[PDB]
Amino acid sequence: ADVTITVNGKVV
Amino acid sequence: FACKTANGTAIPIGGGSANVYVNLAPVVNVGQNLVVDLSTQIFCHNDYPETITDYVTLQRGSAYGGVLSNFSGTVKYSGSSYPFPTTSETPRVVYNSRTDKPWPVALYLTPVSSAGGVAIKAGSLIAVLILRQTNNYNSDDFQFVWNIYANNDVVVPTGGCDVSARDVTVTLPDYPGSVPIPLTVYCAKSQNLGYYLSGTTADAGNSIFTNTASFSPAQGVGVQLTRNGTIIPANNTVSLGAVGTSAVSLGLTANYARTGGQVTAGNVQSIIGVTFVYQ
Repeated sequence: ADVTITVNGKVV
Repeated sequence: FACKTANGTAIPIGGGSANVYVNLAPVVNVGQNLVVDLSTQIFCHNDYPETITDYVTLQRGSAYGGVLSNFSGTVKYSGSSYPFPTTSETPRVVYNSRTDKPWPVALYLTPVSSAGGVAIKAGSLIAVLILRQTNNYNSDDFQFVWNIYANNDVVVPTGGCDVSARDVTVTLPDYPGSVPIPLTVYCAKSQNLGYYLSGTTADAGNSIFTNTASFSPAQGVGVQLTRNGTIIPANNTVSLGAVGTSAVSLGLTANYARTGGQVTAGNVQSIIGVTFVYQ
């Protein structure tokens, strides 16, 4: 791909 | 004829091929993209300018190397542009001074993709340039090779458009919070532009990206992108209308979405690709 989006998250 | 790079390192003239390390700042332009402007990287001077006048041309067979070997373009040499790989020798640059003057060379790339890019790592070859050196006083006529290496990690734009970032990292607030994704795009000239998302989906609808978090990961949740409140599924064209020299946000927002089952506490991660297309 042209861009790579790394999403980081958390479920508390 | 004697040359040095921007950092003052001397380029040994003649002998075998020379490994010349230089800095890149690749940008898209109208009808061609800049790979490297060597005029800020290589500077040259003459030590007997009163009696001797040095002539230097770019011999045919000067071409890209490494990952760029595949591409074609042009080379702007002394204000005029020529196809690259060079099919014939360029006209000469004159070196009549003891003052270091730059080497007026810029390597360009012909656009082939919409907004693609080629990763270029530090220490890797980018061009193989053949030079021919003569003078005004005797018959000395010698050719030598300048292997041009990159001194910094960059991504050469191979299209008409350029993305604000090639690797975006966003941090979602704790579940079930959302956050915009910082990402814009612009083109050298107006392009009817669109894009779509790709990656590993969790659902049949192809609208939720799988959670690939390794340490203490969450169950039952995935990542889902929206735009103006509208869910964007994978491999779905989002039209941006006409995109020009002004940066246009993709409008993407990151969210959480339940994948089914009990939602359990832990980390969440999703790598999502973005690919641009013409319309």
